[PDB]
Order: sequence, then C-alpha cells, then structure tokens
Amino acid sequence: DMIPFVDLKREYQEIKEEIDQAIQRVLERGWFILGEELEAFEKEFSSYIGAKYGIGVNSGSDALYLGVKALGIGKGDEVITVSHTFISTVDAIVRNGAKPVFVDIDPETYTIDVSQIEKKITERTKAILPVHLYGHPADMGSIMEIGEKYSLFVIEDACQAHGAEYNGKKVGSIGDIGCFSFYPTKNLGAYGDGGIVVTNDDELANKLRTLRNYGSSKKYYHEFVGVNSRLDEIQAAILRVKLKYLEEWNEKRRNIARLYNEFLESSDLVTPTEKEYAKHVYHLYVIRYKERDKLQQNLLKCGIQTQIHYPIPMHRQKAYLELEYNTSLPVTEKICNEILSLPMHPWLREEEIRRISNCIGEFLWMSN
Amino acid sequence: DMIPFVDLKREYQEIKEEIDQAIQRVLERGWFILGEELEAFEKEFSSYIGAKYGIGVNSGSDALYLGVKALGIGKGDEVITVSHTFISTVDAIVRNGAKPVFVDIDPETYTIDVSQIEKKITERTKAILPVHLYGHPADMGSIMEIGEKYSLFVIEDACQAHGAEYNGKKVGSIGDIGCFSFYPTKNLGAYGDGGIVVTNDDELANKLRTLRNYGSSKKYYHEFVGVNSRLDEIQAAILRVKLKYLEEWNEKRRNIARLYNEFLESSDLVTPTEKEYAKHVYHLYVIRYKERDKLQQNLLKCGIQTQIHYPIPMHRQKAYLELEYNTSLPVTEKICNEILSLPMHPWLREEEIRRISNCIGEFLWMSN
Ligand SMILES: [Ca+2]
Repeated sequence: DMIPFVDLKREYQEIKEEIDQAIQRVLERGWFILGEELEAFEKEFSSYIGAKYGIGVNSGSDALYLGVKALGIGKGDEVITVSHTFISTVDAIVRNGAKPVFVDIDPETYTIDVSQIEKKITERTKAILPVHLYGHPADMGSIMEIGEKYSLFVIEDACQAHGAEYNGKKVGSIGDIGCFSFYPTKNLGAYGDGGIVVTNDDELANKLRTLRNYGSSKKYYHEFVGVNSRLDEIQAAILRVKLKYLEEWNEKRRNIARLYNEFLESSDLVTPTEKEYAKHVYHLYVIRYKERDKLQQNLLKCGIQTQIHYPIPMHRQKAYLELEYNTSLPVTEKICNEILSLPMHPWLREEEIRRISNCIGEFLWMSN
Repeated sequence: DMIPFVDLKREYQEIKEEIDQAIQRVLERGWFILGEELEAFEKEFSSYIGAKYGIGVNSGSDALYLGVKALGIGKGDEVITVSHTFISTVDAIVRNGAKPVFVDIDPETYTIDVSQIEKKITERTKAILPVHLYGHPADMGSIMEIGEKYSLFVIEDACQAHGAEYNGKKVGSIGDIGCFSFYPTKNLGAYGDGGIVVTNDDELANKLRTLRNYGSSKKYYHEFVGVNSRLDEIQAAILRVKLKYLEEWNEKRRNIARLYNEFLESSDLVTPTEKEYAKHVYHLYVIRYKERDKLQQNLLKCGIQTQIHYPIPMHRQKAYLELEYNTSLPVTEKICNEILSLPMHPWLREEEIRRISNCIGEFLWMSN
C-alpha cells in the first residue's frame, strides 16, 4: 500500500523473457570480460547518442574520473563545475589532483548559471563540467561559446540524462566527452554498477580503453598507471535489451511529469521547468516548497516515499571543506533547503499519481 | 581439438541449475547493489578464510588500492613489495601517492625473498606487501617477524591463492588485511569483475565500507574522497554457490599438478615447488625452460594454449621506468625470461595432461 520511491521488480517482470535470454547467452559463451556484448553495446549506445565511440566502464563515477584523467587534467589545473550535483562529479576532479571552481545554479533549471562561468576562468582553467541535472540539459550553447573562446574542454555529466536533448541534439554528443551512469535506478539502468564514456576523438577513446584495462594497451605492457574499470559482458547484454525501450520509458516519465504538472502547477509547489531548448527526460521530478520538511512528513503519512537530491551541496561536504577554494553560492544553498523529489519512474500506476496529487492537495488545504 | 588455457564453459555446465537459481532470486528481488547476497557472501568468505570481516569491492585491483588507502598509506610513505607480480599490486601503492620499494624473489617459490627486506626499510616504510604468487604462500613467518620488529603493516596479495595455507592457516588471514580477486579465471571466479578485502580490524572494515560507497558512511554525507567499488548482488549470489566447491576444485588442481610433476619433474623443465609450510592451490602451473618462447610456439603447433605470468617485471615497465627504477633484481630478471604457464584448471582430464606431456617430450627430443 506504500508507494516506494522506486520499484525495479516491475521493470524485470515487463521484460523477463528478453533479459533471461541475454544472461543465458553470456553464461553459455563463458566469456565475461571485454567481449562481444560490450563491443556491441558500445556501438549501439554511441550510435544512439550520436558519438563515434563508446568506452564502457564500471560506473558513472569512473566515466567522469577517467574522462578527466584522459584529457590530461591534474595537479595545478582547475575545472569549473557546480556544487549542486552528486558526489562523483566533484570527486572526478579532486581524485585527479585538480581543483574544482564552483558556479551557482539557475534557480529555474537547477543547472549551471552560464552567466557566472566566465568570471571563474583563470590561467589554470582546463575544462567546464556542466551537469544535466534531473534529466534537463544545461544551456549548452552558452557553455560551448565559453569553451571555444577560452580553449577549454567541455565534459558533460549526463549520468541523469540518457536521451535528453539540447536543441534536438542528444546530450553527451556536444562536449569533448559525455559521461553516463547505468546505476540501476538511472533512466537506462543495469543490474549492477556500470557506466560509459562517449566521444568523437579516436585518440581519447584509445587512451580510455588503456586506462580502464589496468593501464595496459597491449598484452604484457603497462604504459601508465591505470585502474580496473570495465562494463561486464552480462551487464552490457542486459543494457542492449533495455536500450531498445529507453525512448518508450522516457516518454512514460514525460507523461507522468505532464500529469504531476496538471495537478501541481496551480499549487504553491514550484514544478520543474522544461526550457524551449530542452527535451527533459525526468530522471527525477523535483519540486520546491518553503516547508519541504513538513511536506515530506505529510506525504509519508499518506504512504508516499520521497527523497532529496541533495540536501547538503558539495561545497558544504566534509570531504571538501579543507581542500576547496572559498566560495559563495546563495542560490544553491537556498534551493537545497527547498527541494523534494516525488516518485518518478516508468512503472508508476494510475492509483499512484492521483493519490500523490490528492495527498499534496489535502496538505496544502490544511496548511492554508 | 585445441586444449585452451582455461574452460569457464565446463565450470558453468557442472553447477548450471544452482547458478541459474541464484541469478533468478536476485532478478526477482529487484535489489542489485549493497544487498543481502553481498552481506551473506562477505560473512561466508571471511569465515572460510578465518577473518572477522569481509568487504566486497569491484576488483582485486581495488581491494589492494582501498586496502592501502584505508591503512593511511600515501604521500611520503614507502611499501616494500616484489617486481615479479601483476600490475595492480604496484599500482595500489602508486595510486595512493606512496612509493614502492622492490625486493627480489626466491627462484624456487617465485615469492618475496624475505632475507632482502630488512636492508630496504627506511623511516618512510609503512608496510610490506607480499604476493602469494601462482597459489603458493610467501614465507609469512619471516614477514610477520619483520612487521612486528619494525612496526609495519602486512598487506597480503592473495588474489591468486584462494584457499592456500601457510603452516595450516589460510592466506589472507595472517596480515592486517587480505586482498582477493574474483576475476573469472581465478580459483574462485565471478561472472564479471569482483574482489574482497578481509580483516579482523572493525575500524578498518568500517573505513573500507565508507570508501567503496562514494566515501559516504551515511545517506547525504561525503566524509572522505572515495570511489565507487562494490561487488554486485548478482556476482555475490554466484560466488556463494561457487565457494561451496572451492576446496573440491582446488583438490582437482592439486591432482593435476601431481600428474604434471610425474611426467615433467625428471625433464629439462623446472617444475613448481611446494614448500613444507605450504598448501599450493595452483592458480597457475608454472615451469622454467631455457628456450620458453620456442617451447610456447611448439605447444601451440600441438594445439595447446600457454601464457606467461609475466614476461616484463614491474621495475622494467614503462609506467615505472619513468620514475627512477634502476633497481637490480637478477632473479626476477632471469626467471621472467624462462617461465611458462601450462593449462591448469579443475576440468582438465588425465589424458589431456598426457597429450601436453607428449608434445613437450617430442619438442625436447627435436631440440636435443
Ligand atoms: Ca562491476
């Protein structure tokens, strides 16, 4: 009777026969690492995004970390990014020995405020790392203008944005590299950890294939210090099945967002925006409210689970307090106190959306 | 007609029903990350080794890397280890900012020469990292005496040695931590990447669980810069099945080694040794021969696949030539030119070992 924030059981039941067939093929072949399923998924996913090359890795975290590393970013370099993002966006910078320089967000889109990027550029800047947060693209026209003018790499964190578009172009295909997660709750999810880097640069693609394979480019050789970060054959096989459903499942998410907007736009809750330049894929459906703690408790009393993405922004996290530059991010700090994520996934039932709307309506009545 | 180096298809067919049931349980549960299969596998595997705690991670490479990190080893520190080992043993040290200090091997066991450790200790030394190479234990009594005398951590690289014993104690249970790989060809192999750290220290176990989970100990917090390095529920479930067979499969490997020794000990090939203190589990069956490349070519003509573990020792790799590694390790340098790994896995037939023997005998005739 509780409405959980996610329920991956529903997905498996919808595609059980195709998933079981894919897994069985890999077990029968006895080839689990760096095989034909991974090569085919890399080709299929890169073709879907409109990039020449795909390089499957163990996680979105590693896609970002290895992408920063392959671009030669490290000690003495700066990367401009947001504080309003998941951990791994900033760890990708710090683990390479570079330093983040934070920019505030646009309060409408929850993405990097492109009017505040240029004032952060120094002689040490090497890249801009925009985040397509919640499934909405960052304003990539302004970001690419700045990257061209200042000769900076553009690294897209598309981990929440599989299939999102900026002026009709798939996010992840615009910057030098695009990074995605296949964590199981992502819009395209594996049944374990996974991720990918996409690029049009063959030399960068080759460097990423060496780095992910213990820093070995040919059998017996160790050209530089690398990692073990590979997308398993079994997960690649699962992802080839699910990729064929991704456009359908994103349309389901967008239809749920349309229904929530019908019930909530008129309400005191600030509903998420889709800009004219955007195709939003609603990895998360995020509202803002002055009393979001009171609203979260009331939704739970109605049997509805919610989450916050994320209540402590990265510039306030213990991991970074000593190493980070001094920064002022008033919009990020205010937003993180006001946001709440409502249930959002392709398998939410009619009985769920109207029930969530009715709970919010009754709450706002009793509050006013 | 070919005798391949490993046969993962034959493994799967032996335990297919149990494996398929384990995978189906995980898919039906819809819980893929940090679940009950991982918790149960960690308890089962740590109990098997004789350690209090198990921390499943994505790879042996990460078990070593995170183990070094959790012990506080980093910039300004030295770790004494071997050059005759896999890449990831040494990358674990360098990725943390510490410097490896190499010592030579014993030509009989291919493991660290314990008589050469003490002279390399400095004020910077924090640990010794012995490797239980090919499934034979290092001389752990000597290593633990040096660790006690000089107050050094001992980190066991047990990635090739699941179930091996040193004076009746399982390797991995002796040092401060034990690190294992579940790469598919290991004696206990997953169907994708996996690994584990074992330890008796509850504080170290807790730090490892934080580091592997994006450096997050509790929801919404990032206390430390960490990684995403987790053993997937599906792989934990598979490994719980295979762990019940590990002792039986290691006994099959030991019986194959006994048969190779009968055919080859009196031959010009140097056969592997088991010291009185050792239970060798033969992850690899490694011989020495003066013209091992010509032997490898002739075995391939007979349809027999062989491998070399490893022809370029770590002190001669490009990754660590670029830092000043003019280290002089004459045993390592000689045996890397002479070693060859013969087929070794639990499914080889006695008459396949006779075919391999016949090919070697005909080659030795034609060479002499
Ligand atoms: Ca993995």
